Amino acid sequence: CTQANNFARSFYPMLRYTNGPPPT
Amino acid sequence: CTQANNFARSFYPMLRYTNGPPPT
Amino acid sequence: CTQANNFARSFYPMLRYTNGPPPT
Amino acid sequence: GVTEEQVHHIVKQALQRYSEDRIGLADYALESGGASVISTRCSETYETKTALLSLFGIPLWYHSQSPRVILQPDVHPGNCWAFQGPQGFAVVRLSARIRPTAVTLEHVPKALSPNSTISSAPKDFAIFGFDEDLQQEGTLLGKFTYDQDGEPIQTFHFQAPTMATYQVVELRILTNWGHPEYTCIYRFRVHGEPAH
Amino acid sequence: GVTEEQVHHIVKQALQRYSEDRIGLADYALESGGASVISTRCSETYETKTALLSLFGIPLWYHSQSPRVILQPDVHPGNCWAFQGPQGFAVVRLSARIRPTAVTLEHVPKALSPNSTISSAPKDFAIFGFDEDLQQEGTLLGKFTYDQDGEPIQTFHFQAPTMATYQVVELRILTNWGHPEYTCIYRFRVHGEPAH
Amino acid sequence: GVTEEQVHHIVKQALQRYSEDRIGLADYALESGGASVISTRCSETYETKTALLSLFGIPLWYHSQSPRVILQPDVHPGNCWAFQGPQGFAVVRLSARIRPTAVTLEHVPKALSPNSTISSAPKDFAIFGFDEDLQQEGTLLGKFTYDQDGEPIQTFHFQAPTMATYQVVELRILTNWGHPEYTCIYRFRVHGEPAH
Ligand SMILES: [K+]
Ligand SMILES: [K+]
Ligand SMILES: [K+]
Repeated sequence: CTQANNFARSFYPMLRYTNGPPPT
Repeated sequence: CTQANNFARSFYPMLRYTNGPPPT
Repeated sequence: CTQANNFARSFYPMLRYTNGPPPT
Repeated sequence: GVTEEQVHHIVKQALQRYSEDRIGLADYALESGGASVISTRCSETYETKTALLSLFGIPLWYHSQSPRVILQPDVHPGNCWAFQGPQGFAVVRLSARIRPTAVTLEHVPKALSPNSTISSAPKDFAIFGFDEDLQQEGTLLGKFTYDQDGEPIQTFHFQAPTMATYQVVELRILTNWGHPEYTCIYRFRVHGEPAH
Repeated sequence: GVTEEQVHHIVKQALQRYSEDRIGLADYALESGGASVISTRCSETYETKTALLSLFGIPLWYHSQSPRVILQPDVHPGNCWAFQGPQGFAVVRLSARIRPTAVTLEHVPKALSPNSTISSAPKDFAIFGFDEDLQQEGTLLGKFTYDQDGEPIQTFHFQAPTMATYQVVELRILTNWGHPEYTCIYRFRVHGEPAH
Repeated sequence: GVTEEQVHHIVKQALQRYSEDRIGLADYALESGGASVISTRCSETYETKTALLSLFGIPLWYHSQSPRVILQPDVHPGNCWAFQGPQGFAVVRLSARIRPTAVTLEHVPKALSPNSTISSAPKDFAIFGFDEDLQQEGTLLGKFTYDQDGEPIQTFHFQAPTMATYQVVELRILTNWGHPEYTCIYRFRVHGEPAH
């Protein structure tokens, strides 16, 4: 679906793990 | 109980479905 | 562990029951 | 008697049911489904001013349960709406217009309550439906008693319901189980047939 | 047949399993484990503009489910990501690089849906893995159908998986069960073997 | 052996128990009941600086679990308090003054952990009660080991408890199961008799 990303361009907070896992 | 509504007059956020259901 | 308390000195909201229990 | 396979099947069925909101009836009063509390009339939330939130040592605000917990599924101890005294109301716009055929009330189980008592549980209560606007005297649909010695979740079927549909109903709590200071409502559910 | 003890043991085992995320396989797409949705490509969240929050009477904003509910465990009715029409995507950076061996999709059970139907459930779908960057045409790992008459949670094992590991996979929903307006995704899980 | 009815009854009882916080003992350390973490002494939360929240592309902040998850019921993988190294403390003001008779610790089950290992689980730990003020050297009530090969939830009964009541207790974690970098605490519960 081309290069699209609507999650990235919204009023919705986005979450992502820049390092490794969180502790678990 | 007369015309009262204390939920409406408080520091509590209120939620209501102005349209139909949300998607489910 | 001496008089320490790192919870108290952080960006984390802290919760405590100044009165008795909450209703349950 | 029974076989090892029979047992497995019984258990699969039991857990299947268990996982369908315990009782396997849709809930037209569940908030996430599109239901909501639209009025507590004159019901005064019993605020204990006890649950202080605070950052770096500085008091921000006291937490108390919204009356809207009553339409949420988390039923751990303390997750209930408390109001002053043994009488209180909740008007719920159901997620849909239905013929109401039954309701469910539940309360924290005894074994998780101090002293195995739940005096703050509702006792006698009733259900009124409203054909449009909540400010009318509403039509009574049923009157029941939450049984403090029964199971934590209990479902009450209406006796000869009319085929009248509604989308606004009111949980009217008339007595409690003796707690002198508040009643705590955990979850209220409304079951019925959707219109067609 | 069986003894009272045998029965207890069977039930203990069943509940043990029940409590291990129902199905007892790790979930590398579970958000709290370190997984995340990193793109919905061109998937338009179906916003109903229906769930109005409001304080003291003043309209603050409409709520709608983030596409990230798909990696969260709360599966009550309405806790799903909705997108417009019967086709939609979710790219998930798994919490770990693994050889994907299976996925799980689940949907609200019928008995908690109005009219015992779940037309908004996904139907035919597929899974693509990406060896690094999501903007490539990705490698297909499997194509399956969510069975609207099956159990609410269903697990799909890939046929002869390569031993190729991935950390980005895409849930590509191709059809739904007929609802004319949106598809609602409750939870998506990804199982497999961690690298070594 | 047993009858189809006997089986049903056993299963009803099992699920009844299952639904009473799994183990059917009140929890005076459950947060929603009025309990709270009042100090972690010098325990340094292990912040991974990994869970970035971000709006429209702009980095807002890193999430990490409050030490207060330890008194919350959500026990999915990752919902635990992590602190640096294999030693750490949590002081909990229980929701009530009680004679502490037992505690419960639980950890994510193996089958939902990568490689079926849980090295970040606590191992040897102890419980100290404080008769008023937490800054005293506290009175030891019990010393136990969380068994990494046992069931995920485990309850430890104190040996000949005094009838001394307390409202502040401390979970003192002494070792872990070998993870070189942090220990992760899922849930801690405190059971006992309320005063009279
Ligand atoms: K509730
Ligand atoms: K979900
Ligand atoms: K927890």
